[PDB]
Amino acid sequence: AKIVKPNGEKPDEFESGISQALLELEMNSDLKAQLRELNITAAKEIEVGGGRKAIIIFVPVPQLKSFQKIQVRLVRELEKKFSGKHVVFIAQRRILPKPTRKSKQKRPRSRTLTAVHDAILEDLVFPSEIVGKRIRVKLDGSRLIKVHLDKAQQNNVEHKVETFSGVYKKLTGKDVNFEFPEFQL
Amino acid sequence: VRMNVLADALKSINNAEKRGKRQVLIRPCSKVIVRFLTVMMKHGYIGEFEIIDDHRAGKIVVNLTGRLNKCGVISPRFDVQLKDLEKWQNNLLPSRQFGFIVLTTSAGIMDHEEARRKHTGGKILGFFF
Amino acid sequence: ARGPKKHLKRVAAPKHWMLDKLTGVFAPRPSTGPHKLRECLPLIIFLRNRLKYALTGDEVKKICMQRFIKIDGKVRTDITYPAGFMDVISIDKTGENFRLIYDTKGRFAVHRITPEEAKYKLCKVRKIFVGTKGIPHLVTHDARTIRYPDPLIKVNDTIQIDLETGKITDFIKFDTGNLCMVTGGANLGRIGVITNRERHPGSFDVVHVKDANGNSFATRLSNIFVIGKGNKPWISLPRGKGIRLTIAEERDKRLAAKQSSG
Amino acid sequence: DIQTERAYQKQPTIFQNKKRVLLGETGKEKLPRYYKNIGLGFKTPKEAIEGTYIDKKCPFTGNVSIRGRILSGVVTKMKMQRTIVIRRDYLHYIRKYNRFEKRHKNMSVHLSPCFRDVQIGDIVTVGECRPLSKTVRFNVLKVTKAAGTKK
Amino acid sequence: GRMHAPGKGLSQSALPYRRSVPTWLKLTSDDVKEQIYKLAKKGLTPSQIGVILRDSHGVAQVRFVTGNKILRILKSKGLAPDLPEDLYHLIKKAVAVRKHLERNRKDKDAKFRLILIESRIHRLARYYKTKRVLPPNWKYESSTASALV
RNA sequence: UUAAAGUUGCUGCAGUUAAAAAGCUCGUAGUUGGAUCUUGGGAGCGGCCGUCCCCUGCUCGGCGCCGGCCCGAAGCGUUUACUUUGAAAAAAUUAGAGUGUUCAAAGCAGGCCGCCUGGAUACCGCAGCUAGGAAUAAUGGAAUAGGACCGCGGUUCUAUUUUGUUG
Repeated sequence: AKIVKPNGEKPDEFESGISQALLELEMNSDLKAQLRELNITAAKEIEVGGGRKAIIIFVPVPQLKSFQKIQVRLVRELEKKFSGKHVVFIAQRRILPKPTRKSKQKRPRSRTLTAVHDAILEDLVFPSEIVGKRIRVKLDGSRLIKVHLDKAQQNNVEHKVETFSGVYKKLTGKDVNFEFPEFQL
Repeated sequence: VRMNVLADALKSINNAEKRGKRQVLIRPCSKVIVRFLTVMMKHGYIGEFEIIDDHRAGKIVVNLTGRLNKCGVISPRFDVQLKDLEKWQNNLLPSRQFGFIVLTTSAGIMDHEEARRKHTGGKILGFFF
Repeated sequence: ARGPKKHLKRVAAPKHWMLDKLTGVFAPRPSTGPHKLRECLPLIIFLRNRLKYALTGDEVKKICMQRFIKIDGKVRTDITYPAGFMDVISIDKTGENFRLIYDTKGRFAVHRITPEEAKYKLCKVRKIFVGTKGIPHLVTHDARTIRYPDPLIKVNDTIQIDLETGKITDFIKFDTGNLCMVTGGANLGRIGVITNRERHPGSFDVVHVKDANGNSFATRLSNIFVIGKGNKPWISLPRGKGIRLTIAEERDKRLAAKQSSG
Repeated sequence: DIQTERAYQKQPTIFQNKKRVLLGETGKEKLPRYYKNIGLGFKTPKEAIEGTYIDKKCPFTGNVSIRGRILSGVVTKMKMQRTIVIRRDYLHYIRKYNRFEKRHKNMSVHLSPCFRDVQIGDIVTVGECRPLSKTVRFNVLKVTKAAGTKK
Repeated sequence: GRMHAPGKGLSQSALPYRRSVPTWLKLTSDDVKEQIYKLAKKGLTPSQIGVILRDSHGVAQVRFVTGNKILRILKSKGLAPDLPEDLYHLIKKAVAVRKHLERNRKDKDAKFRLILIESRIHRLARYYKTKRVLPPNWKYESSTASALV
């Protein structure tokens, strides 16, 4: 139904339940005027470290800002649809490998790993945009990036920083922290 | 104009080390500067530093400790072989018990002892002791 | 100059003759023959400094003019005839035969053989030729033209010929796994097994040869002489078997021999 | 277009005076082209097969053997007939001052008229052959276009 | 510092860190494209177009709200000028200086400034030749400067 | 003539006053040129980690498994510098293995009561060949799209395993 999987293979049961909840929600509500062409790409269910879980919902690139136009309502509708598990919106971006002399179109820099990871981090939280990134390198050589979020709309996304760190460690693979500074604004 | 960013970074680090400051602000960063600072971290000469990420070119704030004597950069990048490294050891280091030469090999930016261990050579970058 | 040279200096000589430095000015320049100038051994040098039968240059001439020296079943009276790789030296009076085989180092060696071994000769073929009336011809490394060979004989193969007749007996193909010898350069006289042959169009090809203990080296295609089918050589090998042990085990075995002998 | 000289230009492999069925049309007025492959992975282009020029110093349709060295250079001048000058750049190392100096020495190579879409500054591949003139010892095998030239 | 001046300047724009469209802006990229087309039909440079949009219409940059810059949009629509605007302004300034020197022959400083302006013109024209914006047979001269505006 | 000469300074000199910044500016050749493109783990050994396998593909085999898969190869991979290995690179001389010429400079001899030997090895600048690595520096992709892929429509010359034994 709502599943548009990029390869013609079998959608998962929890992803099918997500799509069924989305289609039932767009029938029972008035949002169907802005949900006729918007489609889910894929979904995943990971284990956030502790007693909580999270839902990752995959979004096509040219329909991203259509989901950002109504991102405020569907997160609380999926919170009241489920029990206590948080939900995020992450766009689906293809990652192209770095060319080598051992191995043709020129690879665009929007498909690079750094740009894809930065776009995933910026699209990870919508209501609070990033107003600064600091990278802490510890004495063992590992990287630990701390992310500053804006003062406006803080209490909506204050309790989700652990889930954001968990899903960013699962999708990307490096540790991230979040902070709300009080210096500028 | 600004032509060697790494030489400027190690010059500012050495100047603030001789002055006695505890934090150094390098305005332009590079990947080479990150690898050089990682080597200086792993051999225990500098402390725990940062990357100030803006959208043009990042800044680096280095927490200093009083273990650094001098940081220098050999310009230009002279190609050195494995039999020519000992010449640099005698005319660049103050002693044989300590002192390190950072050189750019194909296996990555590393010191001279790991370069002798992996049996490879490359281009010169600098030195610290 | 104005013509061909006729003299050879002692210091301006190939080192594998292994001459001294002060007993004369001139070297025995080998005569024109089947083999080249660098990779050959004259009868005067062999019979004077290897077998020690003669003392001066006149005495080896008096040996050679009594028709006692036989090369490939033929009596050669030349005092400076070039005897090259796998040339059979037969003495009828004393009664033994020799085969000129390289050892581990870059030199010739004295290697006695049985008379039944001294009736054939391994030789490398050089090029495939077609004669006047469509008759095939075969050119070996010692310049022995063979008429009517087998059609399966290719350029880089090797054949075994009969000395008293001059006909092809049997042949060994050049492929991976065959035991071979290196003839020339730094790798000289090493017995090994062929494992690879890289192809370079327009230049000299290079092969990869593996030793009997896991060691490997590489030579050109022109410095390859196949001596056997698989891992079995067709001739008798000298002592050491062309292994090229380096200087440390040579020092250790010399110390062990000096300890066991005293 | 052909035979602008005092002597007739012909290929000395093809016999063009063979008897025909009618000495007219429908099976005539098409000379059989002679060409060969020079080896070393160099493909014979189609215009040398489909062309009408008759040259003795052409690497493909001529009596010239290619062996020895294969070099490269950039095209400098196109003034004299069927022979161009290429430029080669290298780095010369000095033992005393641990640095480099860069020199150039240009050489003249013979241009077959098979390659017509050639300009100044193109990467060219040359191969050694027999001496065709006083200062010419190389022939053009392939042409690589310069930076840009999208139209 | 400068190229033909001993002074040193530190007067340039400083973009903010945030590259996101603000929530108070109510202009979709097609509307600002239409406004750019209207201002280009009024005969304005892309720099003046950016000045007018930033001052009146409240946008920060076109590039932060649209995936192309102003000159890229004008080249995609096909009404950009055939000559770059900075080189055109330099030619106009050189024409004005030469017109001043047609009647005043005692002004050595203006001749020095004319030499500096022509050196800057040739330096920019070499870069525009290497970037294949200008044809290779283009050349700045005196009589060529009078026919061109 | 060499070292002393850090008094020719590439390593490694000086230019306010001791010898020495062109009166100033523009400017071609030359030299030098900002940041940025693939990160982290898995299967493990011992007490987080010095070692070990992994993060390029589409016509014949044989090296295996059930015509198919797999591996190996005809054929190929944007080009360079740099770095490591291999080939070839005359001898003498240089370093250096062995050896009581009475020692040594030398020499390639010699020692056991017919036999055993040795007559090594390294270096050989640059340029030329070859095989692994992509950190460092320069070059090119697609912007007026004839952009990369995918399957459908035609213009020319030709392959005998196939239109009863014959034009």
